[PDB]
Amino acid sequence: VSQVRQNYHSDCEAAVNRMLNLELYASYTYSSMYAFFDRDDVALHNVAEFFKEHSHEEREHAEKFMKYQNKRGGRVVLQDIKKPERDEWGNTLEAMQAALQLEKTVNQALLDLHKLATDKVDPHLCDFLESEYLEEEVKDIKRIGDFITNLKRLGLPENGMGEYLFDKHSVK
Amino acid sequence: VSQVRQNYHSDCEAAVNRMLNLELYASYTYSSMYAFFDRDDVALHNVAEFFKEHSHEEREHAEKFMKYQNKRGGRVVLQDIKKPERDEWGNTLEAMQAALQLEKTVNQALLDLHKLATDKVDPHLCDFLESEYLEEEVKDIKRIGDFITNLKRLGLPENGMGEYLFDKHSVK
Amino acid sequence: VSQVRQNYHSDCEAAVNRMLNLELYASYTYSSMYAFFDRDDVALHNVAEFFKEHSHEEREHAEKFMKYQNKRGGRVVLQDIKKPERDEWGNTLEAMQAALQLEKTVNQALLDLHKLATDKVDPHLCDFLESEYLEEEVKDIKRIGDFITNLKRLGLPENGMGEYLFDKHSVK
Amino acid sequence: VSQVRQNYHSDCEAAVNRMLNLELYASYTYSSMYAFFDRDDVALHNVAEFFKEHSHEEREHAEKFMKYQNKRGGRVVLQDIKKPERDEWGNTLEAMQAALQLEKTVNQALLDLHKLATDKVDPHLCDFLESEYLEEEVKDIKRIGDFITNLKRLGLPENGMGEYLFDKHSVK
Ligand SMILES: [Cl-]
Ligand SMILES: [Cl-]
Ligand SMILES: [Cl-]
Ligand SMILES: [Cl-]
Ligand SMILES: [Cl-]
Ligand SMILES: [Cl-]
Ligand SMILES: [Cl-]
Ligand SMILES: [Cl-]
Ligand SMILES: [Cl-]
Ligand SMILES: [Cl-]
Ligand SMILES: [Cl-]
Ligand SMILES: [Cl-]
Ligand SMILES: [Cl-]
Ligand SMILES: [Cl-]
Ligand SMILES: [Co+2]
Ligand SMILES: [Co+2]
Ligand SMILES: [Co+2]
Ligand SMILES: [Co+2]
Ligand SMILES: [Co+2]
Ligand SMILES: [Co+2]
Ligand SMILES: [Co+2]
Ligand SMILES: [Co+2]
Ligand SMILES: [Co+2]
Ligand SMILES: [Co+2]
Ligand SMILES: [Co+2]
Ligand SMILES: [Co+2]
Ligand SMILES: [Co+2]
Ligand SMILES: [Co+2]
Ligand SMILES: [Co+2]
Ligand SMILES: [Co+2]
Ligand SMILES: [Co+2]
Ligand SMILES: [Co+2]
Ligand SMILES: [Co+2]
Ligand SMILES: [Co+2]
Ligand SMILES: [Co+2]
Ligand SMILES: [Co+2]
Ligand SMILES: [Co+2]
Ligand SMILES: [Co+2]
Ligand SMILES: [Co+2]
Ligand SMILES: [Co+2]
Ligand SMILES: [Co+2]
Ligand SMILES: [Co+2]
Ligand SMILES: [Co+2]
Ligand SMILES: [Co+2]
Ligand SMILES: [Mg+2]
Ligand SMILES: [Mg+2]
Ligand SMILES: [Mg+2]
Ligand SMILES: [Mg+2]
Ligand SMILES: [Mg+2]
Ligand SMILES: [Mg+2]
Ligand SMILES: [Mg+2]
Ligand SMILES: [Mg+2]
Ligand SMILES: [Mg+2]
Ligand SMILES: [Mg+2]
Ligand SMILES: [Mg+2]
Ligand SMILES: [Mg+2]
Ligand SMILES: [Mg+2]
Ligand SMILES: [Mg+2]
Ligand SMILES: [Mg+2]
Ligand SMILES: [Mg+2]
Ligand SMILES: [Mg+2]
Ligand SMILES: [Mg+2]
Ligand SMILES: [Mg+2]
Ligand SMILES: [Mg+2]
Repeated sequence: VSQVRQNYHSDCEAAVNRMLNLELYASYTYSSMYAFFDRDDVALHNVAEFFKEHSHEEREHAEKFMKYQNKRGGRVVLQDIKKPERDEWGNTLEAMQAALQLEKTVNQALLDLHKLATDKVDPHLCDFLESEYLEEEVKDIKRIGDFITNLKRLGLPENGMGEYLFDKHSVK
Repeated sequence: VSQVRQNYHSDCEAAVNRMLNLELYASYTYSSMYAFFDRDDVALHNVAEFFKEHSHEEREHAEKFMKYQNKRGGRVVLQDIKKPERDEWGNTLEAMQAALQLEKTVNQALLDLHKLATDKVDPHLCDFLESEYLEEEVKDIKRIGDFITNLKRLGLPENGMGEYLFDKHSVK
Repeated sequence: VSQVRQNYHSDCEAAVNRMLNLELYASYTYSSMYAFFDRDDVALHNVAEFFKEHSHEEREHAEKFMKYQNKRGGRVVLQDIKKPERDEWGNTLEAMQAALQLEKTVNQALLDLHKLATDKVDPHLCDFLESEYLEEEVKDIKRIGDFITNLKRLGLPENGMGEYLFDKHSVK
Repeated sequence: VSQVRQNYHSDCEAAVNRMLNLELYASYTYSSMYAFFDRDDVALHNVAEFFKEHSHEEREHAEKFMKYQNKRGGRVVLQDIKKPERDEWGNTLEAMQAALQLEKTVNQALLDLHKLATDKVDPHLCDFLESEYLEEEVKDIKRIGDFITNLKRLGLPENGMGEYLFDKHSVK
């Protein structure tokens, strides 16, 4: 084993690799949403840019796991980044709903990794998750839920005027 | 077809999607190189950061194709991003050799897309490739080739001192 | 022939004159749109100013062809600038639709001139078109298409509220 | 008991005193390394200064435990600070190896104190360790491991040139 490795369970190392992959997967999904809202027949640029920014953030989430792995003396092992579930995302409401579910998936994985770290008595990994991931997730989930509520209030999916208004006044 | 689409062949649209995927693939390979050189048993941080920067640049290459696709009225279609060919990259020389070959692969794909664009009489796509991709590729290939020459001169792979010296004085 | 003229085909020279005229024609059409949206019974000033700006840009497009002609040793030959197709432009959606079609007409002419330049083996004229015209056209067409999509989403032509909202939040 | 003391187990109080002593011990070891590399027959001043800085940091680690003890209403109890294990440290590689082991010892003690705090249901002490100690330890261990790898690559212990080069280009 690595000269630096101390108190780092094989199962945690593997789970960190799987989490890295899921962050990459989330990033790629958000990229797809960006491209959809930039289509000439969709054309919601502030929405598009929201998703582009999220994609970038998710990729940074992934990079932080790679650095973490090396710091602990684990070994980064990459897998394919699966394409997103959909090719097209309907409208702002459908997309935000999909983002909520994605975030909930990511959050569940983070919470599961925290339970594993707890079980293996790895306080450093617990602290990393709590200090760099769990609160950011809660905030993001809240933001997306708030957006969904407002999209529904605006009459989505049917009310195009409402969709326009959201792009112009929310997504800031 | 899209209201914006004009002089944009289906075959070019598809080839742009495939190129997008290859840029993503290149990005991911460079990320793997970064992680390898950041290992505690490798520990060539300037080398690592070179590859991290390249990864970031390649992802920007990919994003520019997505924007291009939408601007022309094509439709972005994503595929899985295949994991890199290797899990570990040997040493600085082996990695740089692999990067040269990757770049040559990417460049060939760009040149093939330019030939297709030429065949389909798409000057806008030709100009995009020439103005945003082909020269950047030539420069990168030259830089990597120069590095290889210097790594060989330094005695790689056997000469660890030489490898150290490269990390400390080249990769700027 | 001119002392400066080199590799400049008579057919390209003539086509440059015709293109100059079409740019002037486009400019004049946009001026008409400006005046329509400034009417007291139309009164969409941000829309009006969008079209005024476009008119100005198109006139600059024309001037650049005159300079080009002289630089190559061709001779500028002017024709009448035909009045626009319509005297009145309906509403924002109808106008944007007409602008899309105008731009597509202009773009087609530019692409046809590029094919002619290619046929006559005139790389300088190809480069001029690619570097000064073709990308600006793609961007403009995309912008107008995006606007159309949003006008439709807003309920045009029937939804006056939607038209108002567009003038106040798009056309920036 | 102290008027301030709440949820602070006698066993944790004692363990904090023992940890304080170990931080002092680590500091003193690093001072010894500093003095060794400053010898006229060793003369690796950047190496020396690395160890001097570490000594200073370790003493600050100790002071933070004294403050912690008082904040919780425990009582600081000091013991002798044992002299370092060695009087002379061989060379840069041997010293870095000894530092790695020292850090691993300190880290193990911190992790053991965290387990005790967990067992006694003391979240404040857990948080203190996680927020002020555990990550700093991981970073330091990684840094030292990286140095070891590079010293080995440089040919230590035999390659004096390599040792010189390390002092002049690493230890920044
Ligand atoms: Cl371990
Ligand atoms: Cl294990
Ligand atoms: Cl967080
Ligand atoms: Cl409003
Ligand atoms: Cl087409
Ligand atoms: Cl086609
Ligand atoms: Cl380029
Ligand atoms: Cl040197
Ligand atoms: Cl001529
Ligand atoms: Cl001629
Ligand atoms: Cl242009
Ligand atoms: Cl108590
Ligand atoms: Cl007690
Ligand atoms: Cl810390
Ligand atoms: Co469509
Ligand atoms: Co933007
Ligand atoms: Co994430
Ligand atoms: Co990054
Ligand atoms: Co997220
Ligand atoms: Co966030
Ligand atoms: Co408003
Ligand atoms: Co190893
Ligand atoms: Co760095
Ligand atoms: Co690239
Ligand atoms: Co980007
Ligand atoms: Co590249
Ligand atoms: Co480059
Ligand atoms: Co030097
Ligand atoms: Co009237
Ligand atoms: Co005005
Ligand atoms: Co024009
Ligand atoms: Co002018
Ligand atoms: Co125009
Ligand atoms: Co060309
Ligand atoms: Co060019
Ligand atoms: Co324009
Ligand atoms: Co002596
Ligand atoms: Co000094
Ligand atoms: Co310490
Ligand atoms: Co102090
Ligand atoms: Co320490
Ligand atoms: Co905890
Ligand atoms: Co905490
Ligand atoms: Co430190
Ligand atoms: Mg080893
Ligand atoms: Mg394992
Ligand atoms: Mg699949
Ligand atoms: Mg926090
Ligand atoms: Mg909020
Ligand atoms: Mg349509
Ligand atoms: Mg097709
Ligand atoms: Mg495979
Ligand atoms: Mg260039
Ligand atoms: Mg150079
Ligand atoms: Mg003459
Ligand atoms: Mg003639
Ligand atoms: Mg007439
Ligand atoms: Mg250009
Ligand atoms: Mg836009
Ligand atoms: Mg008292
Ligand atoms: Mg006691
Ligand atoms: Mg003794
Ligand atoms: Mg912290
Ligand atoms: Mg470092």
